[PDB]
Amino acid sequence: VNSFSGYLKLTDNVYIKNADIVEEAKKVKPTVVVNAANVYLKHGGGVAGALNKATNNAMQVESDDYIATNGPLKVGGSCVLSGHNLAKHCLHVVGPNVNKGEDIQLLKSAYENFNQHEVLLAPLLSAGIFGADPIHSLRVCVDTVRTNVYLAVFDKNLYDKLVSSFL
Ligand SMILES: OC1(CNc2ncnc3[nH]ccc23)CCCCC1
Ligand SMILES: [Cl-]
Repeated sequence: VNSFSGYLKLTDNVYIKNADIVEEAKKVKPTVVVNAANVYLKHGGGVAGALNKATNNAMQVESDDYIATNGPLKVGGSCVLSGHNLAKHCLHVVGPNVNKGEDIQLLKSAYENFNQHEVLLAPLLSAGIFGADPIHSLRVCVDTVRTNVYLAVFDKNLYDKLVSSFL
């Protein structure tokens, strides 16, 4: 039993809700919140900009030190950093950016990072401002993630579409 409330069960291990991941994080304080990161950990907009704003820019300050030490992430890769006031940890995961010509096959690699964590609050990677179809992101999620994932979908219209077309 966990404290996620109001989620629609989609499969054995995937749950979904129309919500802002920032608000879900502030209410639940999960062990792991997933950020829809880019390779430079520049949290300007979308999920990343919203999460970083909620940390009063502490996420960005920590991220800049991470990059200065380690260099950029790989597309499909991830790193674990602090969750600040939103979660214990933030798993920064880089899905491919369709607008940059990046390989959508890397979306599966991106979701594989979730399997290193027993329970996560997460967005549909590569969707939103990253350019991919959220319906596709959801199918890759369900077919790749084996740990327990709670998805927060920001847009009500797309959520209803994601639910309606699922089975
Ligand atoms: O959910 C997405 C990605 N974008 C966000 N998701 C959750 N919470 C958020 N807070 C700010 C942005 C944001 C991907 C699926 C279709 C709708 C948009
Ligand atoms: Cl977005």
